[PDB]
Amino acid sequence: PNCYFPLQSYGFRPTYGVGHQPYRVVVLSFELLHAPATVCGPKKSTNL
Amino acid sequence: PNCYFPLQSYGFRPTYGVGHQPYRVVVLSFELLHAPATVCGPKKSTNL
Repeated sequence: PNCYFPLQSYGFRPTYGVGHQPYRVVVLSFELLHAPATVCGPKKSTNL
Repeated sequence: PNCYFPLQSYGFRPTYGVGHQPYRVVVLSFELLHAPATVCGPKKSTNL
């Protein structure tokens, strides 16, 4: 008491309610500004 | 595998959490534009 270990555990078992199941979350962050883009969609490159 | 039915079930039993219970949802769509009014509120017709 008064001395708490800062981080608590996400204990996960195959039996929880929807509010407690281990949701696998990933985030994708892009930088859509003016600079050579190394990442692009699968669109084909037509002629010029 | 790799051959999935597009559609699955709302398996409903009397005992789930509130997050899974069979809620009955009905939505009402209105078109509030200048056109002959066919559906109106219960307001009475007063004299002219």
